[PDB]
Amino acid sequence: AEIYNKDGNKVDLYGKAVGLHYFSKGGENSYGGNGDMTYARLGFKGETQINSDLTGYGQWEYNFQGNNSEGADAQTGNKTRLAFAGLKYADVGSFDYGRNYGVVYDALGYTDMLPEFGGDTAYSDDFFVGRVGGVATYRNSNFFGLVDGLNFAVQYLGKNERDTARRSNGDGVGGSISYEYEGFGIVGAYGAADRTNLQEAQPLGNGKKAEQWATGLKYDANNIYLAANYGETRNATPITNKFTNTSGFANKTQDVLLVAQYQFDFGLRPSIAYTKSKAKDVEGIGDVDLVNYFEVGATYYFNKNMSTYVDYIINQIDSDNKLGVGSDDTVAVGIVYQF
Amino acid sequence: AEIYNKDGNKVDLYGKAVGLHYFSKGGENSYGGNGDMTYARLGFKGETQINSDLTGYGQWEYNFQGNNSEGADAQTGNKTRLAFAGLKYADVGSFDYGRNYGVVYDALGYTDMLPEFGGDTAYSDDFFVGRVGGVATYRNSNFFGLVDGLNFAVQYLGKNERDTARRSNGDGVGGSISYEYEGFGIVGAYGAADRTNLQEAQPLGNGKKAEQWATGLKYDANNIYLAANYGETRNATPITNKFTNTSGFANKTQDVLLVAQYQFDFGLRPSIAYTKSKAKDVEGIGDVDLVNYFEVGATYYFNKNMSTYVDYIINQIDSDNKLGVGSDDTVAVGIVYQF
Amino acid sequence: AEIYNKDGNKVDLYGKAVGLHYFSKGGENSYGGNGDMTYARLGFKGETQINSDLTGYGQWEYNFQGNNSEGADAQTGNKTRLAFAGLKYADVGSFDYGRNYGVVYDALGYTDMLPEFGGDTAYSDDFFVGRVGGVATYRNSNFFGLVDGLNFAVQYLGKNERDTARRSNGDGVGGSISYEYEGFGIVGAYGAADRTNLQEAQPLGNGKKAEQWATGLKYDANNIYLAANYGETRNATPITNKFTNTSGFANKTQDVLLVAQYQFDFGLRPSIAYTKSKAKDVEGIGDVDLVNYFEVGATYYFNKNMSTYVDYIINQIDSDNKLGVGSDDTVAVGIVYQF
Ligand SMILES: [Br-]
Ligand SMILES: [Br-]
Ligand SMILES: [Br-]
Ligand SMILES: [Br-]
Ligand SMILES: [Br-]
Ligand SMILES: [Br-]
Ligand SMILES: [Br-]
Ligand SMILES: [Br-]
Ligand SMILES: [Br-]
Repeated sequence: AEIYNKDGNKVDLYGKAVGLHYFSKGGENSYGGNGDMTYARLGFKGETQINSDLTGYGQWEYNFQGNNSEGADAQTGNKTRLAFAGLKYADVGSFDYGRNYGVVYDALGYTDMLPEFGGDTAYSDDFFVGRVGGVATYRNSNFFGLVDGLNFAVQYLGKNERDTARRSNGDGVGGSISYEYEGFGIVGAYGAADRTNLQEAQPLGNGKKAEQWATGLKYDANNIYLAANYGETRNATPITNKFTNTSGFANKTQDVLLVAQYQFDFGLRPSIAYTKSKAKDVEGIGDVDLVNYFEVGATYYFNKNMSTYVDYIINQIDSDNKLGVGSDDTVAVGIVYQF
Repeated sequence: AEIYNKDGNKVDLYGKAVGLHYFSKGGENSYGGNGDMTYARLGFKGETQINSDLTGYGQWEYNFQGNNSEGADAQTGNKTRLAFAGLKYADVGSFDYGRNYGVVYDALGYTDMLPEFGGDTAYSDDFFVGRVGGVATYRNSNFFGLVDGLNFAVQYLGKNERDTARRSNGDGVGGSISYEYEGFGIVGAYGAADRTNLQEAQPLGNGKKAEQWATGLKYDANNIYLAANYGETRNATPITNKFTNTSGFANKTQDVLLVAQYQFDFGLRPSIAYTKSKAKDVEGIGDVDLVNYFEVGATYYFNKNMSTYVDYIINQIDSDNKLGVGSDDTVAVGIVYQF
Repeated sequence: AEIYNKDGNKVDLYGKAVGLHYFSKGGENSYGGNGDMTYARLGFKGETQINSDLTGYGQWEYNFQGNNSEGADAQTGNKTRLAFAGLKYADVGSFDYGRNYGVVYDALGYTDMLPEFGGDTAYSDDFFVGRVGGVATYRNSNFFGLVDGLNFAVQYLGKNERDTARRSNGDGVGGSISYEYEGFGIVGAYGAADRTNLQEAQPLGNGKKAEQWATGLKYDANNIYLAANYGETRNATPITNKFTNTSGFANKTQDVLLVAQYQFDFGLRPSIAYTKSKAKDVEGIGDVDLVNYFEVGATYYFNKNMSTYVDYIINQIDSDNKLGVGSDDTVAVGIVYQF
């Protein structure tokens, strides 16, 4: 909630407390796991009027896990999700630097709209598909003011030489283009980047460059939300083989995600969805699925501050998946206070 | 401090900075330890009017330790203490889920009122006696509106299969009942829960179920505060033997806690107390004390934002306690800014 | 931003999001390193009117690193920087206890004014030169009201027996005196403290007492800022030898730091600086430099909420420094949103 506007600056300290429990059969061979998954968020989002053609802004957001004891495990799952600052200059564009959303998420955002799950391909610290560190992002709305509805972005991703290959990346460049009109939206995004010597020393994966792309289509108007994403990747999508205790990236994946939702006046928002990501040319296994489910779920909004929800993952992953991916369904039930 | 009310929601971001030092003789064989114990708290507490019969609410609260260097020990003692959200429906009751106070703390709260120490039996992540993860809590004030002063609660505790037996728990159920009138209060609470295979593989403890109960009596009115708790436990109270480098739970404990306090108009709040928890049927030791002291202490309130305090623990634990429990007294001196 | 004043208390929750990147040649043999260094800060600062001669106050401030993945490295560089509470009584002085600035920083503060780097001798958890835990600090402005411009302080540092010698300290006492008038300022500060048995078991260092002192001169007025610090140390300044994989403290250091800055009306603030700390009588090496550079940098302030900056470290450290200290220059470029 905007707790502060004076002079020319408004600051919004914000958060949520999310009482959350997953129900699976027993969580080891499941999709989401089983048990308490309670967490909270806290952040600030700020914007200052420097002059009439120029604003400056910043954002930070942290995740606190609520499902750890107060002993030595207390920090498990705690992390900063965003931290960046930027300037936006009238007709010219915005420029921000920090930990932000990777630019292909401009497409994956179309379907990442389920109450609890969804967005399975938007991995954190995975080049351009999710949140990631060290990106410079330029964004332009309405093509310099000359074409209403036509937007684009470019993003420079700095090398992050980390101790895990899963969380590292080389230097890279990505971009996105979107056009909206009378409720319809279409988007494409693509990015490529160098892979580190660590990522390459691993078994799964082969190549010195990583590539991700996705297109998105969506209808959003008259209480209806429909959206579809299609995407591929090379040497980008992290994957593990749990039988040989093995890990790396899938040389190839192709991905589809569909979502349909309606929002009633009284506050019920039903959702259905479908998602499948299939890895290909995986060293030692061949073609294999990483994600494959239908979803049914719903969110009840009491108001802008309070919601409850249920999310049910009908998992079509099969019982002999050669990487060991989980076969059982998961339900999540949620109660959220936010401000 | 309420930093935000608008529409129908009020949010209180809150905290304290607590300059705190313990004085013992040398801290190894003491009650509280010796040295700097500075810390801060930060949280939000929120409540939204959904309609005239229904409110939604949430709370989060974190502890930052102020007595760690800025190097690799910097996270020591940092943790989320609370994180939950709920709804409260008029005459019907409240329901919240998340990390919250266990329901037998509804009784132990009577005596957990000392400036620095006290509440020795309200262990964190120990079934129903302190803060704990994965509880669903229902609470009813004034018996549906039909009996002023008569309150009750029930709590469902979900299994937390953690890597330490100290911080794990099985599934369980607990409850409390209280009646207050013209300044007097009486309360009882009880809970039981399954113990994990980890808790059971340990030496101290025997049984596949954990049980805790306590009653409370208190007088609170005319600047006087008097309160008394009595409690027992089986396979619930965590305990260590420091000679054999051994740990587990005490098959039995019985506990007493008494407190007397007066609050002067000018801001001095003197306190005296007594506490003893005795473990029984402990494998290899027999009956032994875990806690045994008198306390004298006082808090000076300058106003609702500033206090200072001293707390002195006259430790009756004896010099040959067979678990090694500390024999020396501890003094704490404190300076607190809070908002 | 002051988000809260009512009754007699005002609370300022505050922070910044700092998009930050370092450019060195390749970061291993450099001054600052290379890559993303994004971070955020968050804190509260509060002050309550207890009466007309007495205020109470508190402060907490945390650092969140923005350059870590969301996996297991997520906590790297996260820490509390300050946490203390105190009272200030009219003409008599202030007294605070907690994690605060060590008192010789009252002198080193004169030159710690560069956009990104600078203040190389104000080490964290290093007795009196930087931030440190367990200090009681008394401060007096204007000599009890009797001498405008003449200020002083005394600080008691409690032993911190930590697991690293780098972050530990013995008991100690330090102080500072300053006089300002018509834009000029002069300051001296000194402190000494016992060293732990851990600090002494290390190779580099010899002695059971640690000592730090510095004087400061500064001119600050008419948009001009000039300042100079001189300082020495014994058994205080932490140092590593990277060839023998060795660490400890330098028995002796002498240090100089100079800064010149001008602030234009339109918001450009150019800076130049020079810094050299030379360690002496180092076991096995003799006399050697720890820090030696010129700096050129500038900060552009759009307003009180937004800035950008560049900081360039022309490193005079030489290519065969016997401890291995880095020889290459570093540039930092920064974009800061703050409130
Ligand atoms: Br937690
Ligand atoms: Br992820
Ligand atoms: Br990051
Ligand atoms: Br700390
Ligand atoms: Br505890
Ligand atoms: Br928890
Ligand atoms: Br980060
Ligand atoms: Br440091
Ligand atoms: Br500290």
